[PDB]
Amino acid sequence: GNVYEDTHFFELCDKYGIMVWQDFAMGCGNYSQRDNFAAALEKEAISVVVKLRNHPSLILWSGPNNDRVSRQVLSRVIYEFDPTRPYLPSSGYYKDPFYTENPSQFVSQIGYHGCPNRETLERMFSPDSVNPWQNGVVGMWNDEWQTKANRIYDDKFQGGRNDLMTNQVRIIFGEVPADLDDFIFASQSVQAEAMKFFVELWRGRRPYRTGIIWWNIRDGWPLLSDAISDYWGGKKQAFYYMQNVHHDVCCLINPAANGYMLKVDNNTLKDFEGVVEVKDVASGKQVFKGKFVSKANQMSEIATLPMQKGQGMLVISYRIEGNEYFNHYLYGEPPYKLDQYRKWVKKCGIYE
Amino acid sequence: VSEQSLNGRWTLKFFPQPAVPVMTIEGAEAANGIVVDAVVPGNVEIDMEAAGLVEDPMVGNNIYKLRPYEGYQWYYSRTFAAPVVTEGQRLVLHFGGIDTFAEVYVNGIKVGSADNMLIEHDYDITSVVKEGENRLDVIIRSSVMEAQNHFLGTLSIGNFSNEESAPVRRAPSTYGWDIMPRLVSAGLWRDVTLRVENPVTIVDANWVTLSVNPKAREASESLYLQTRLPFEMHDKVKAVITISRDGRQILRKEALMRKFANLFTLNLSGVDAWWPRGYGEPALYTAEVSLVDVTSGKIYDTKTSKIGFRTVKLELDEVNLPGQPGQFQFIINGEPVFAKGTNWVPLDALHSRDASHVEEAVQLMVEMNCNIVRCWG
Repeated sequence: GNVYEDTHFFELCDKYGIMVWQDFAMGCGNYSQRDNFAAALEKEAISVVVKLRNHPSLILWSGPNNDRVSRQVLSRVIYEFDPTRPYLPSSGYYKDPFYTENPSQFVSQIGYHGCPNRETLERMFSPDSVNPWQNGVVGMWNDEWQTKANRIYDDKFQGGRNDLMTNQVRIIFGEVPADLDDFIFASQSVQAEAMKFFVELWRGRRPYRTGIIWWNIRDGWPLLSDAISDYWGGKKQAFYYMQNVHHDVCCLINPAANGYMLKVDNNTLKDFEGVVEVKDVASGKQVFKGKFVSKANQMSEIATLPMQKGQGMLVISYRIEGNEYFNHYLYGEPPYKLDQYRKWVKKCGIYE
Repeated sequence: VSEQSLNGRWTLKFFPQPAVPVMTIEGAEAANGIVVDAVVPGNVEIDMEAAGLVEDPMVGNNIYKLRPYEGYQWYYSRTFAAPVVTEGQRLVLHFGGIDTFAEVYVNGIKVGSADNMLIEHDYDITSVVKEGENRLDVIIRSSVMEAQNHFLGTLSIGNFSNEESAPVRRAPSTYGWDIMPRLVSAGLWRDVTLRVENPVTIVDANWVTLSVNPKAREASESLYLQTRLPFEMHDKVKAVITISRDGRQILRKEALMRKFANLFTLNLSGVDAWWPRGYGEPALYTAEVSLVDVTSGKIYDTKTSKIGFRTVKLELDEVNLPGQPGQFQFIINGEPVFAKGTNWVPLDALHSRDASHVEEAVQLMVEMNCNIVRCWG
């Protein structure tokens, strides 16, 4: 749905070792099968392929099985002008079996909504519209928050995409906080735990799972979206959660049949040794502590942790080569108590 | 009606191609070049050696001394008397071979633009020809420089065939191979003639052997005939088909032309099948078709060619490497023939001399007793 980024974007991806999966500018829906559209698209594909085919970061081109666009026009361009890269004609509880039973090895995670940082709300909303509740009614959004939910045409209605925010907060924390700052932290915490769970769930299911690309790191406009950082650079709570589960060597906990499985995932070509410690936040009881060997380019099971009582949150402290890395795991079933969850994150000392 | 030949002595003016190639007569005459006598059909290198301007490229390293001329232009020019054309008749200017990218002018009017040295080129000059002396001008540009009008795909670069050969329709071996030298050359390397066609004329006579029975000396032959036929001539012209061999007429069939395109099937008796060497005789029959006026008896056109009653089928292997190269056998007239023969490479780097070597070269295969020959791409 986006334009083709210019040369400098690929230069930074080349410099910082970030592989690029490039879609052709095609949106949701089927397109024309006639000569005029094919010729206009062939001219575009040939131009963009010759311009970008020299960047090492670029690794793939991407475009019912009779679509001339994806199965002919775009494929012929790649066949003649870039035979070195593959071409792929591809055209509310986060622990629901809808997510946890995805059969795809390479997943495009849908992402979870999250209210931006308060500074962004006061910058893109009118002073009277900073508070989301119209006339103070908990359940209703004003006309401005509905606009920042992407209402393409000014059709006055109530509900829709904006309900995705309060629904997620209600599933995890029971009720929707009336206070604005209590709502921002709650909605950001839901997005933070949900997105962290997806990355940990796919890293922990290797070698069958081969990749995960989530929606998304940054917004292109001051909006209420499922991105983890806004247009003005405001990193949401999810950004920091994802950062700790994106490490080259990450110790994480996955749900198991009769408890939890402590594991370590290696996204490098080198082996590593370390020591991991698992403790409960509130009680401080050490659940597990021992040495692990993280073999290269694979995930390794460390130990099966016994099931804990009720709700709570665990602390995963692991040291590799004299560097202390940290992670956590929220155990129990929702709804959780927002003040109690805030106490767990505070006592843990990983985030703020 | 007639075929006047334009072969013979022409005027050849050559000069280095400028940044903007010369496409017009004015620019060709304005360019500073050398004018020498030329022979058609011919190659420009032959005309310059006749003028004492280039050494014999067949001797020593003289072949490399033709390198600068790959970026030259070649201006053929001659006059010709116009044949007599009556109402409805068409005057066609026929080129057997233009090498390669040329603009053809007749009396200062562009009648065509050529860009393929391997096929014939025919232009209708009926409306541009004048009574008396006419002028014919052909301005050829550099074939090598023509390649830079294209952007090659990745797979077109680095192959054994020259990159200059990829985007143009020329013989790839002319750019250099391991068996044939690099000699791009240029010129009118085949016949140039003037053809007069009646309003009633044969467009194509396609002979097809449907079936053959060599034992019973029978064959079913089809004639796919396409003609140009004015509607005033519908039902007034007849097609006269004639099959003969060694002067003896085998069949004479007549049919009224009620359409411009018809299919004629002939069930023949006492006819021998065409066989490759060793497997029998290469029996050929003269197949002639003429469009004749039913009333006046005027013969409007006649197409004659020697055909052979033969069927070919390629039986592909389905067990020992099915689909891999070489896993097939030719089935001629129902029999599995064993093919033994040679590959056909260019007869001459200057291809206008090809026709002068065909007789000797084919006779080599006859002495060798080749029943097959593959004409190399």
